[PDB]
Amino acid sequence: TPVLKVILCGEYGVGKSSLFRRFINNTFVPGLDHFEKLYQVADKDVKLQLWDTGGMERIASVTSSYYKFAEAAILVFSLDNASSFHILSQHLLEIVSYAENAKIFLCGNKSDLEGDADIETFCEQCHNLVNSTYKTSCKTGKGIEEMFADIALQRVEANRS
Ligand SMILES: Nc1nc2c(ncn2[C@@H]2O[C@H](COP(=O)(O)OP(=O)(O)O)[C@@H](O)[C@H]2O)c(=O)[nH]1
Ligand SMILES: [Mg+2]
Ligand SMILES: [Mg+2]
Ligand SMILES: [Mg+2]
Repeated sequence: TPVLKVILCGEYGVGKSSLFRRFINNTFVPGLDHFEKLYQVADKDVKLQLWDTGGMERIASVTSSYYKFAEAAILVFSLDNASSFHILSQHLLEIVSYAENAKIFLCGNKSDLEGDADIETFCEQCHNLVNSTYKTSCKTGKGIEEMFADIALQRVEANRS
């Protein structure tokens, strides 16, 4: 079964490590850089290899090997902080530079602390670079399992086409 690499991108403090923890175990706490999980979508089984930055985005020392050979990139931003959504342009630039033809997904984390703005992605990038957007909350787990399931489904469908 194929192994598809999914990287977590975004600024420091949006909830990338919390999403990574939720992936490994459905846990929230107020290890390794990558974790593999097996999904079956219809006929095809795929192993999603989710990567976390390891806190290296705090010193802006995310190496180019983090983006290389990435089948997908999840741009995570906090729904209560509008700067985290504005700063995604640099991360998308690095992704495209080191891994073109990569599926870009958008994650709006901390949906329990928004009630800020960022209600419209407003075509952050064109030519349908964004495959789909998601609103998650690592504290309550809302929309996380659905997000990863839909990501696996979309990339199985894309690799079959
Ligand atoms: N309420 C709420 N808090 C969150 C959520 N995700 C993360 N946090 C909080 O944000 C803090 C830092 O998040 P962190 O995992 O370090 O994000 P990262 O460093 O960007 O990967 C943690 O202490 C969490 O308690 C969420 O979905 N909802
Ligand atoms: Mg982190
Ligand atoms: Mg970085
Ligand atoms: Mg800031």
